[PDB]
Amino acid sequence: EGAVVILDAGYGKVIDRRVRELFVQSEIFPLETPAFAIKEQGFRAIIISGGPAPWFDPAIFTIGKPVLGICYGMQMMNKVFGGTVHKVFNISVDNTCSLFRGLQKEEVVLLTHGDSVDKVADGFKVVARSGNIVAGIANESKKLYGAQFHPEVGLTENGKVILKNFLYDIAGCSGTFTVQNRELECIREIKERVGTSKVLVLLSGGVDSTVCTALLNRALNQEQVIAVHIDNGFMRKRESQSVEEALKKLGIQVKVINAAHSFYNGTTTLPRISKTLNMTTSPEEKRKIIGDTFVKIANEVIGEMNLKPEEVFLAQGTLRPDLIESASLVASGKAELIKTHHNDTELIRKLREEGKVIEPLKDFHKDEVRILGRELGLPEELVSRHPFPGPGLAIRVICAEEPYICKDFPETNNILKIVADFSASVKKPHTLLQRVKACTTEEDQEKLMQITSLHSLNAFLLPIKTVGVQGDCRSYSYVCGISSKDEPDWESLIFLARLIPRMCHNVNRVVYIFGPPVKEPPTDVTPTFLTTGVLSTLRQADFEAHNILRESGYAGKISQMPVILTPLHFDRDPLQKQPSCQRSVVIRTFITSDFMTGIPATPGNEIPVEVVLKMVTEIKKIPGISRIMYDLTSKPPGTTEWE
Amino acid sequence: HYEGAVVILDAGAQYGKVIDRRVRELFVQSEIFPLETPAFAIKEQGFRAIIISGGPNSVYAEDAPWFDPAIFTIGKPVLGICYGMQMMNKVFGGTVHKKSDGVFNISVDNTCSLFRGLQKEEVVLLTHGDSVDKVADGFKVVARSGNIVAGIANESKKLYGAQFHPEVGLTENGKVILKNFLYDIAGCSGTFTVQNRELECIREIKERVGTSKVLVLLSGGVDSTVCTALLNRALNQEQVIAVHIDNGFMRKRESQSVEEALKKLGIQVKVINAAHSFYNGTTTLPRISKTLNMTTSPEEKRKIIGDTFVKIANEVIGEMNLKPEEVFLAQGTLRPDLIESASLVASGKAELIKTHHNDTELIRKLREEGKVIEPLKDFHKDEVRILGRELGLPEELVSRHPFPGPGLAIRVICAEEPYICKDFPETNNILKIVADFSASVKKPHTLLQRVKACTTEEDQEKLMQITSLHSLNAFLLPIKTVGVQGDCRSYSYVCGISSKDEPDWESLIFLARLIPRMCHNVNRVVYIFGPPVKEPPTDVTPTFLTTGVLSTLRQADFEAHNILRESGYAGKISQMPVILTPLHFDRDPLQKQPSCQRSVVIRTFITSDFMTGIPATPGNEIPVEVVLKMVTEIKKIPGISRIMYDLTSKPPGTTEWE
Ligand SMILES: O=c1[nH]c(=O)c2[nH+]cn([C@@H]3O[C@H](COP(=O)(O)O)[C@@H](O)[C@H]3O)c2[nH]1
Ligand SMILES: O=c1[nH]c(=O)c2[nH+]cn([C@@H]3O[C@H](COP(=O)(O)O)[C@@H](O)[C@H]3O)c2[nH]1
Repeated sequence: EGAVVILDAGYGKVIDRRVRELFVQSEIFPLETPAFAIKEQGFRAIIISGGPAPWFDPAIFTIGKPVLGICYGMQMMNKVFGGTVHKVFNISVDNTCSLFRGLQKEEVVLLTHGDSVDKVADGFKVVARSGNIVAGIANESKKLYGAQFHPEVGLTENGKVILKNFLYDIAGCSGTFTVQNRELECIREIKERVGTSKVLVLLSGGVDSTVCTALLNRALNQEQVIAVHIDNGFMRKRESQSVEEALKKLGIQVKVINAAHSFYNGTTTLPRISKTLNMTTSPEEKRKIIGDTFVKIANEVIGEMNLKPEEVFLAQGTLRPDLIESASLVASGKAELIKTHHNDTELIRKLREEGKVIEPLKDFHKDEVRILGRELGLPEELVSRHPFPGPGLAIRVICAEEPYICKDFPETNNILKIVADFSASVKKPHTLLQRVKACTTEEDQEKLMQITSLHSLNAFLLPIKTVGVQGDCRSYSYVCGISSKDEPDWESLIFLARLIPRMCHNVNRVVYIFGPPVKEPPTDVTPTFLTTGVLSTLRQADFEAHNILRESGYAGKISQMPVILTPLHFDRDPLQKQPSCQRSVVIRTFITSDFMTGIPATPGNEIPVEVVLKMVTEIKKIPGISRIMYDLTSKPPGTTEWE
Repeated sequence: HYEGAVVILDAGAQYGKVIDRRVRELFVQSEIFPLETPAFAIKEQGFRAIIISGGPNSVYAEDAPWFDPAIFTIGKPVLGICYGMQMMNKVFGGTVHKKSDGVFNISVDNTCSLFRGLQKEEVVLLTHGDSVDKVADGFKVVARSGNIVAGIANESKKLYGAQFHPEVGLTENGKVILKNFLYDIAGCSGTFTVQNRELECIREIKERVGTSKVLVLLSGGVDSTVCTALLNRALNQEQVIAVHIDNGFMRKRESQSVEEALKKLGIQVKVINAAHSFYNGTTTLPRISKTLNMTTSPEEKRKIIGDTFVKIANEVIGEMNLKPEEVFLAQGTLRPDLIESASLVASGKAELIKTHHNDTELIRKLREEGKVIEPLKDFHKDEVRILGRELGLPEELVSRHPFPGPGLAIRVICAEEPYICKDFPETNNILKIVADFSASVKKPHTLLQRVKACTTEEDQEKLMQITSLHSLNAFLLPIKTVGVQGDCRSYSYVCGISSKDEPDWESLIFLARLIPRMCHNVNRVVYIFGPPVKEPPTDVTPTFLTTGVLSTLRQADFEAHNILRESGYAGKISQMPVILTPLHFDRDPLQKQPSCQRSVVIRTFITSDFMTGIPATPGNEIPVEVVLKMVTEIKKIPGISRIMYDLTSKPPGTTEWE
């Protein structure tokens, strides 16, 4: 009703995105959708696409609605009207055709391989040509248009113009499907669902949660929205306070629960009884404890608020909510805590089973949430923040009592010494060099020759466990460190960072260590747990790196940047027998679309060397810091986080 | 040592590998080197030409990586792409505009050597960075996009720059451009073919191996087979010892047709019939495991199979009295590693010999002594097949889809008990509402409100249409299957869907994506062929890795694959697991008939890399009628209740069901 239906035979998502970017509402339907169903719903126009015969209602062409056939859609269109078939380019277009007004006679388009029109359907006219291949057809009086190319991609340079001609000129869509209007529709639906009931929101301090809170407050009375922040003791420096301050500025008050002590001393049942969080080393155990503790506290706090419990809603900032979550997913990463089953969480269980859990942001994409936040009056600084994980800094401290050394340790280090000193090592061949040779490509070997002669590198295992993905599985295994005598050549390090995990599948990460060469890598660890002093050190480190990044103008160039503390104290004379007391900081830059794959930022490339070095300079000053390191690993085998 | 060869200096990490691929497709040898490689090294190595690339970044950046400007002056032809052109212009005293990336139609100077054979107008991928103001002296502008300089040339020193990427397909005639540079300009002859690479590879095998024997463990897969043929072609008949251990989990007569094809080419294969050894195989738990033919757990299946294989392999080397000190082991692996991950062994494809096993001393020694070689390491997947043909292997043999080490063992869902957790009834109620959405919406209750609250407006709309046009049932099946959610593997429910009417495939595929988004306790969604399933089973047919169960699946797998092959669409799918499930449908619940029949799943899969992928949609990548023939045919096999079609993509699914 003012909208446009997309029927795909395979592109639907892409057309959906382009139509949305042009401020028209776009629902995708299955190809078999009948025309009466489309007429009943009041769609203004129909878009039909598909790759290089499935059941469709030919009435989609006959019911008097404008139709755009892209590719297969164009073929269907032609076939339905009698036409036949036989058997990136600069094509010719007839800019008098409604679809093509305001284009040049010549257009760059993405043409896909497959069938091509022979007899052009009666009442239709050819309106685009690529050599002889018919690239466009049109019946103006029936407002049916076929294009062989895909205007919905960016590789078709003026595809946005074509789509505009279809939606506005031909179909008469007015361009009112904006974030502003969707926000107002969203407010109306919130008013309608909630009525006079109170709404509790569990505000974590992240972007989605804050916009959700601001949206709920905008939709409802001031007295109807209760924002509750449970501080788990693992949040960054000053960023709890500034979220409260921003929401306060908008007339929204936030109830803060200072629950740090209950998280630090958190303990739970394991799939047996866990250690307290402040004595745990296991990342899986950290997540369960924190997950289980948060929910117990949330459930209690809801209890304490003396609300009529059949007039309470619980609202979340989740963009992709689920009915049932898996505990497997809770154990390993991001997950909806309130959607999994727990003990001592009756109130939450009741809200869930009563249909009182709402996700107002479910109809918005991630970029839209930001625009939504600006519109609701939140500062741009706040809405542009990088994601920050629920368990916060807890998964950013590598905790250990003992060094991580398995029986493969000595061999792997021998392999690594060869890799780092490859050009020299080739001049004194031994058994293990031959194994390296037998497992690496001629091209890789040759590139290794150059790299290791142009620079003096050391490579070695660090006695710590980090998470990584090997095939379908998460795995905990070694970090490999590289240091150099002179300034680092970044691209060469990136290369080693890919090469080493390929050679040694027991290596999950390759990092670069800043400063002088590491002649004697530690074989011991600084004892490290989630204690208030350790968290204090990391908070200051994380703060400095993030401020430096932000002040530099480059914060938007990276998706995320975990800053990690490791139990490693470097540069002790081994014949001095001095104990391991200091810790070391990793900078883990990450660039990604979807967080399934991604790359570090290469300094000199997406981020300036100077910015990175300034981080190193500043963090070194923090008391208790041995070395700074830079994570060079891609995902896979890396992951964004270190645990 | 590199005459006839070209060197690629990549300032970044992106374009080096693409240029390398393109150059190799042009039959020229290509080496990727660091940007900072000195001119004299390039000179002494013998390279015929240099290609330099990198991205939009400024060469005037305080960051700009170091390079040896004498690379431009050693007298070898140079093609600079984007960053490379920017470097080139800077070196020879040009400048960039003070002020400040799609696909444009640009103009090109026909007479410049780089552009011979092209029309003046050309479509290219133009990058977005710095643009040439003062063109370096001795250079002429040879390509233009509006006012922007897009190409430069110095013909006398054979130096060419382009502001676009001819190495990408989206530069329509980028191949012609690279051809002009490698052939017309640099004078490469195009000797770097699979044929000549094979001859070089043979020379290298003779050299490393001498008169020593080479053992190869022939798995039956393409890589293993090509490797075996390769080694035979390089050495004597007496030198190559090919051993095929039959693990009992192979497909119908494909460890015969691989022995036969190799014998016909003069290659003898010692076959070890070890099926029974695997069936009753056992291993330590990561305590003794159960026997393979009594195991339900896929981790145990893999470890048992993996451990047994290496133990027998070691046993065979022993009985031949082959000393590791005078013998080699060869693997068909494309991407070998020195050290294998112990996790990967237990969960999927891995090099079994590059991990420590107990009681495998001869294999350990072969690895430790550097006697494991990988002939195929310098070839890509597409080249392996070409190589196999050139070695005289049959097209049907080099063309086979991958088939996992543990074979059919991970394609039988083994069970004694139904898989049922506390979430079972709740999940079934959710699925009932999903399947019956438009009718459920007409009579709304609390659970419906939970469904609307977790679904997008769009998905609800799409779901309204679907569930009014067809009458569908949806329900959990009481079995476990592997799935990947985010970073992690999971073992959880399969959801089933049946319909009164003919299946609408795109609707089912939508449902297949929706249901796992709503219910993260669900790893897969299948379509069950035939009449509606009114009363889903809550019991399972007890099922283990036993000879009769294997006989049945082997037959189902055979039929499915034959139909696929004889219809011509075999090459359109990447892999087709056929899976046996412990499920007996259509028993009248008010009668207490025991579960004794089983059901077959067709799992079509399409992928580039096996990290993500999709099922084939019947009527899309594969004809409906071909799928329906598998259904008709497989149903005839004794003991088979229903046929199912896997609708799940990866993620949340995986290729295999275990
Ligand atoms: O809320 C969260 N709870 C968690 O336990 C968790 N673990 C990882 N992450 C975030 O998810 C994204 C992917 O992280 P990985 O690449 O390490 O899997 C990145 O954005 C990570 O920060 C989490 N978020
Ligand atoms: O040699 C193997 N041993 C195994 O244990 C194994 N498990 C999966 N596969 C194959 O690997 C690819 C990925 O499948 P998944 O999506 O199930 O991980 C698919 O091609 C699978 O056939 C295996 N191969």
